Amino acid sequence: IREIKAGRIEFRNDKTGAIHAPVGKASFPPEKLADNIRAFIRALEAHKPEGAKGTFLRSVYVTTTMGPSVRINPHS
RNA sequence: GAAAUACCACCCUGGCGCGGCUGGGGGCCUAACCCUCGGAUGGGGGGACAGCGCUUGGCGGGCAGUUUGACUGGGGCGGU
Repeated sequence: IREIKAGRIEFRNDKTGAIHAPVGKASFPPEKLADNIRAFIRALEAHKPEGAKGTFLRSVYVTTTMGPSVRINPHS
């Protein structure tokens, strides 16, 4: 519950195979948004069930609430 | 209410837009090919077909080459 308050963000693919989560604030340092995007990269990557065959992380992006929507290459 | 609603995200059920891949089929030719003409190496009919080469799957006695056991007061049929 502690992390629920200090920083949490969970995972849960919805009906069609997708997840959503907070990985950086708006006015928040760029490098930061980067790092969190990352921690998510990882835990997600881990969750990756062994039932995957091929292009698993199909579409990975950053989009806001009411705003822009652009994919990100969590590689670089 | 099992869900909440703005406007921005991804993902599907379903139909239409367009584009790269490739599956299905319907039309005279034509120059390879075949038959060709009818008295000439030029004309004629057919022509991308089937002839034919190879690889494919399948009918398939017409053919080939084997096999279709031992016991048991014969063999076999009967038993086993």
